[PDB]
Amino acid sequence: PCGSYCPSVCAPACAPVCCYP
Repeated sequence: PCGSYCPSVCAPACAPVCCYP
């Protein structure tokens, strides 16, 4: 999972499209 940078329901990339809307 991410910790802080992304929603880790999108895991396990923690991805710039799930992170930054």
